[PDB]
Amino acid sequence: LPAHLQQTFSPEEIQFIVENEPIKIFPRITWQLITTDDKALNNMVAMRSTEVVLWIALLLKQQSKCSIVAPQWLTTKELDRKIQYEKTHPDRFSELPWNWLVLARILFNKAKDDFHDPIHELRGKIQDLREIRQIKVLKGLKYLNESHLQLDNLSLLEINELRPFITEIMDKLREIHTASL
Amino acid sequence: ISQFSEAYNKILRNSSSASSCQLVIFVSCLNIDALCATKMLSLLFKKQLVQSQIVPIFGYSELRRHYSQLDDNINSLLLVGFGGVIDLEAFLEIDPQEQSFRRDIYVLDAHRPWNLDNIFGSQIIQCFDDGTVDDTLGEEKEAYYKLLELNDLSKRKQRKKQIHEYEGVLEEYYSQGTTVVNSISAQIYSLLSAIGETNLSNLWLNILGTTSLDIAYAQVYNRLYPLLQDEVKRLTPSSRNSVKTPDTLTLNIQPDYYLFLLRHSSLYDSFYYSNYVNAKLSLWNENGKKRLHKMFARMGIPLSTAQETWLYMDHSIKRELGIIFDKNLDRYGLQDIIRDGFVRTLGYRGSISASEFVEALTALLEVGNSAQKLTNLRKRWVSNFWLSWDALDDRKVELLNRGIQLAQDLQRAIFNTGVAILEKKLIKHLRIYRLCVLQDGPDLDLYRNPLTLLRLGNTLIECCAESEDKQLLPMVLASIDENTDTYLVAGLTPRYPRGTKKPILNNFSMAFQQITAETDAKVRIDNFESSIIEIRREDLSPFLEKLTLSGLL
Amino acid sequence: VSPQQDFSDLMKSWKNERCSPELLPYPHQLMKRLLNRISMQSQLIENISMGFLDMQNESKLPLLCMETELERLKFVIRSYIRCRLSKIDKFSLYLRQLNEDENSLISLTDLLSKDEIKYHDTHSLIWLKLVNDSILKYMPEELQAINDTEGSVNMIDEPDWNKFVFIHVNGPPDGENEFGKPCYTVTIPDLKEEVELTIGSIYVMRYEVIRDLLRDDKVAL
Amino acid sequence: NGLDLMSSITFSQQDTNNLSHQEQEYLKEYCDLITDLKSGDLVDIDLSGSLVPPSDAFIDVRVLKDAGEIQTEYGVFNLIKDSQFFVQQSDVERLIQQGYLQLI
Repeated sequence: LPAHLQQTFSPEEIQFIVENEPIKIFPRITWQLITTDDKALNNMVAMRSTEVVLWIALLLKQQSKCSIVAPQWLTTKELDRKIQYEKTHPDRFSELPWNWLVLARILFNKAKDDFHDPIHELRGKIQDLREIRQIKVLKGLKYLNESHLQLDNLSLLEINELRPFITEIMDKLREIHTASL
Repeated sequence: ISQFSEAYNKILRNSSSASSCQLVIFVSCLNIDALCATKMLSLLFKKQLVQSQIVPIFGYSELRRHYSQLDDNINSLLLVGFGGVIDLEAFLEIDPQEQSFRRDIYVLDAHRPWNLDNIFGSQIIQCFDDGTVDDTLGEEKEAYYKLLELNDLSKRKQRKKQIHEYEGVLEEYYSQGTTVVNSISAQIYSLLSAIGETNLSNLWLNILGTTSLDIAYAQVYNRLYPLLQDEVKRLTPSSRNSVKTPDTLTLNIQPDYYLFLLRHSSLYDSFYYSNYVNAKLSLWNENGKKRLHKMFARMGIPLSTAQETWLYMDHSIKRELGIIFDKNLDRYGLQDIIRDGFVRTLGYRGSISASEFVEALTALLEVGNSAQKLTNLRKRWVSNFWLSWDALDDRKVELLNRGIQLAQDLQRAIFNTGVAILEKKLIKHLRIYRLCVLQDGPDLDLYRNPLTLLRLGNTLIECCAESEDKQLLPMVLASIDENTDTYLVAGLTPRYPRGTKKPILNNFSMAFQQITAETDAKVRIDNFESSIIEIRREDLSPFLEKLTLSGLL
Repeated sequence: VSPQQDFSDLMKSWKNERCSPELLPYPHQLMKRLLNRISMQSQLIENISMGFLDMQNESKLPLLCMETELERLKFVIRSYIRCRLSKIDKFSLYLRQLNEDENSLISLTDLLSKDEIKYHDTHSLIWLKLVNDSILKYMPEELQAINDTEGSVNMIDEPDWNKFVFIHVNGPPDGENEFGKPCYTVTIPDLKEEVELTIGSIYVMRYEVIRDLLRDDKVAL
Repeated sequence: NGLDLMSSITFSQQDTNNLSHQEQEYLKEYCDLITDLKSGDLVDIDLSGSLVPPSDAFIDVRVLKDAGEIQTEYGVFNLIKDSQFFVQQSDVERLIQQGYLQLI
């Protein structure tokens, strides 16, 4: 009996999910281990980038034995083209990593000192792109009908927050209408 | 007696295992230095992710309950601030188990002199004596290699005469005052820099450690500023602000003041409760209280503006805060106020003076929280320890302020009652030394804690002597509420007015042990510190008479 | 057949499970090779952890890594089955009516786990036994049977195939079902005209219209 | 349930006798029912716990007036009021449900 939530995912569970996405790293180190699902790696070379899963990068970052790379889409100069492209298409939600909220929480807790110009900038940027996008969702949510919605490109977290609401009142709405014919 | 890095690699090799680990680091006890030390220690362990137990010990007698009860798999032990005085080899016993002994108890202490049985005869230590007193210290060196293992009648008489010859000079040693050489924290940082960690909050832990004790002397600390300031120079958040910026945003040098709570309290209340200024200006006196206002008349600072909280005072007064004091304070003899201090700014929250933070933690330790009652109380202090431990963390500031709203109140208590004493002139000059007892007072609940009486005792020994000719004489205090006449009595040390020639080596430690060894009348060394003991009102008076004579100083 | 793929399919199954209004087939072919695999590595790590102490008069990292990993994947399936058992708790009756009927596929050894089947029958049994000595004594003659009257109803519910589920469309293109303009799939709702479906965009609809896409794993949930 | 080493169903469910015995028979039969699921895996579970995913993976537990030491499994954590153990998520899951541990 899962109790909470249960129909929607838990906010934590979507991080539990996203940490399964691989991203590049800069190992300080120069057994085996096969583990199960990793496939990697031959002993990591210091000052050499390589591709590994996230939860291990985070794990090895707590010990500061590795320096995570910043994603090419996580930058303020990069985000600028994205909010510029977002203000100008009030309908569509543009192009999203789909994890961007949760990577934006996770990579800022520890890895923060690795980013170039992380301070007081990107958080200001993504807290914004997580603003106009949210209100655009609430103003795109007036057009609700059964059964269709284009939620286009939308974050996993954004999906998860509003899920019970939409997929509940769709189940009051479509419920009268299917049944009245 | 070892390299810090190498003692570290030892505590590494005996540590990590299946199951992990096991080590219990003992944080002890009520001294803020302990926190300062063991927090950067614990963070260092978390770095290599080495499992640990951490115990809040209060009583020295209490340690026996722990070490004798729960130990199973623990091959490497660590202890803090205990054992420098009384040896645990006899106290715990040990009983050697399995050379290359399985368990290594590290003992970190700032207290001197070390116990004789400790450093020589390696069993449980692995001593931390390094590097402060190395020394020699040839007096302890000849104490053993001679003693151990030690016509024929003249050679026997010669031998015995030599034995007593060493025993006399040896008796000079280990009978002596307990005085901290250097803050244990500093050394943990010396151990830490060899491993290569420069971490900022770590360094702040060092600053906290050093500034834990400036309330009481320095003594070497006056020369510790190089060893800190250089480190503050070994790093920097940004070459120039770049206001603020919201992150790093770190500690910096500012003209800080022994003045009390300048930043988190109203200015006037900040002079009026400050400890150094209580003294020179005679603030317990109504006639002297005015002299403060004359200070403000000299500064041109409104009385109404002095009453207002420091966050909100006008900007002009802030920019002139470092000048006006130079223009004026010099005239009142208050010229020693301005230190070069350390202040860490969290930015949009505020800033915090190195010292004031320590006032917050101390504040936390006593408040904001027949043997069953004392155990339960000491227990309440044990819980309260963690309430104080948490405030060190950066991520929770919300409770740190709960400390400060207390730190103010305590003074408002302490000062008040402190004045309640000087009105009755309760000081007994006696002959050999100064002595006092509080027979009655408001809210003795605050005075239960050793450290509360350390600070009241401190403002009082500071008040009585400016100096104030003549003869700085150590002070004695006593208080009672409940627990059936426990009458806690703490030893104290004299305060020189910033011109300090000698350490002076508190002698109450010895004078108390002489009485425990005489009639031992309800005398209890149960508190971890040699200066502070317990007594009963039945036996306190004969104890006071036996305290008066024979005077060891 | 690769470990990573079995895992991706495990995650896929887990999400598809917590999303959908109803129960899904029990995937034994995989879940059993993982239930063997973890029994292997959990023994292996304790063996290497115990052999490690022999070289001791180094680096705990691959052991810590490994162990954390095993905590994560031993969490995953435990969420899975702890969820399915709940949906069995809700659908016990429906499943019973699904079992008594011939068509189409009953519980068997497939639709439920060889472990789950026990949970089902025993729970069902002790439940009926509870309500039996509690409120049916005192037993209505028409209400002797737990099943449709009909109305209302009962249970029956809830094989609800119309409920909404967020769906994200993914799968290999041949360049099967792609009719343009962007891509697969149909759709053809009964009540409405096709949208139809675009692959780079998540589209919320009923579970019933998409159940076949779900079977093919051409759309994630 | 409750949880290590369950090891028996006791002191739980403050309703106790106030709740009907007819339900309690169902209940004891039900936890007896789940003991078999515990006995199939072999996973292992460890199922009753860890509804919330491990991170990462070591935590800090602050004692909450518990005695102690009752930590026999794996190792003798030697429970001691006013003592925090820098212990892995493993035994934390099991011991937090009882009421010993407090801050994760």
